[PDB]
Amino acid sequence: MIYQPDENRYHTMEYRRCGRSGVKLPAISLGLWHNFGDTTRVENSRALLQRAFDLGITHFDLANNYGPPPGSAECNFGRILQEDFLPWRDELIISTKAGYTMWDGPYGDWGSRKYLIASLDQSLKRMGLEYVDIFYHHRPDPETPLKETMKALDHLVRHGKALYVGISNYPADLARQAIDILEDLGTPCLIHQPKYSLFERWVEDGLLALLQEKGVGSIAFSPLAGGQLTDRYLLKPEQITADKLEKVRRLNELAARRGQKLSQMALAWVLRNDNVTSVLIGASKPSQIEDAVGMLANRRFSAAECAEIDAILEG
Ligand SMILES: NC(=O)C1=CN([C@@H]2O[C@H](COP(=O)(O)OP(=O)(O)OC[C@H]3O[C@@H](n4cnc5c(N)ncnc54)[C@H](OP(=O)(O)O)[C@@H]3O)[C@@H](O)[C@H]2O)C=CC1
Ligand SMILES: [Cl-]
Repeated sequence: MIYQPDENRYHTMEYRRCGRSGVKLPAISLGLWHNFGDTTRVENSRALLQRAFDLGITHFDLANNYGPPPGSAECNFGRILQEDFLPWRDELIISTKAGYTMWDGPYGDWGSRKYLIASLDQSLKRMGLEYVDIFYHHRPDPETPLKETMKALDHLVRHGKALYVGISNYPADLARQAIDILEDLGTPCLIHQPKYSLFERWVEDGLLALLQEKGVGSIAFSPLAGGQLTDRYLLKPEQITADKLEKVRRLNELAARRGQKLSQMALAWVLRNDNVTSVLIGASKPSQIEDAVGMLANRRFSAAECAEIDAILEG
C-alpha cells in the first residue's frame, strides 16, 4: 500500500537540541546496524522504518559496512526511501560513516582522505541521495594525521555531500583535538557518537563535560548493551557473563518498582543528566520501537534511585 506518515508523529516525541547548533534530534533515534541487511526480510525493515517515523523518530543512523553483507543496509534503506519516504526526505536526518573495514586493502579502512571521499561517494550511490545530513569518521585512526581526516570531512561539507559532520568512538583527548581542528577549519563538529549504557560508563570520565564545553551534541550507541539490558536473558559469555546476568536481574526489579520494562529504564538512564542529546536504539520488531518511545513517560530518577543503580553496578 502507499505509506502515509502518521499526522500526530510530532505531537509526542521530544526533540533535543544537539549541542550548540540548529539541529534538534528525536530523544530516541533508530540505528540500522542490525535487521536492515540481506539476511533479514525487507518487509520487516520497511515496517521498522515506517513505525519509527510514525512515532516521530526523524533520525536514521547508518554506516557503510552495515548489513550483512556490507553496504546492504544502505541499499535497502535507499530502496525503502525511494518507495515510501521521498516526499518527507527533508523531514529526516540521515547519517553514514567511514572508519572501520569496508573493502579489502590499504584504502578500504581507517582514516585517509582517499577512503572517506571514495566511501561517501559509494554510500550516496547505494542510498540514492545527493547528500547525507551527517557524515562521521567511524573510529580514530592513530597512524593518519588527524588534520587529513578532518580536512576530508570539511571538504565533503563544503562540496555539499554532507550537511554536517561528526566523530564516533573518539576518547576525550582525541575528541578535543578533532573538535578544535574542525572549528579552525570552519566546519564545526556537530556530534559525537560514543558507546554509552549502564554497563559502559567511560563517557562520564570527561567526554560529556568536554562536549558540553565545546557545544557538541552526543548520541549514545548500544544503550541496551547490545540487548543485555532487556527481557532477553530473563548462556555463552558472549551473550552475557554470570556477574552481568545478576546485575540485569537486580536492575529489572528496580525497573518493575518504577512500573516500566528494564529496556525503558536503561534508555531513560542515559538521558538522566540532560547531557546526552539522543539514545540510538537497535530493533528487530516494531514493538521494541514502541517500547523505547514509551520510556519518555517515565524517565526521572531521584538521588536515591541513582545510588541504588550504582550499588547494583558495583556488585
Ligand atoms: N559508532 C559505532 O561504532 C557503532 C554504532 N552503532 C549504532 O548504534 C545503534 C545501537 O546499537 P545496538 O547495540 O543494536 O542497540 P541496542 O543496544 O538498543 O540493542 C538493540 C537490540 O536489542 C534488542 N532489543 C531492543 N529493544 C528491546 C526490547 N525492548 N526488548 C527486547 N529486546 C530488545 C534487539 O535484538 P533482537 O534481535 O534480540 O530483538 C535489538 O536489535 C546501532 O543500530 C547503530 O546504528 C552500533 C554499534 C557500533
Ligand atoms: Cl538528498
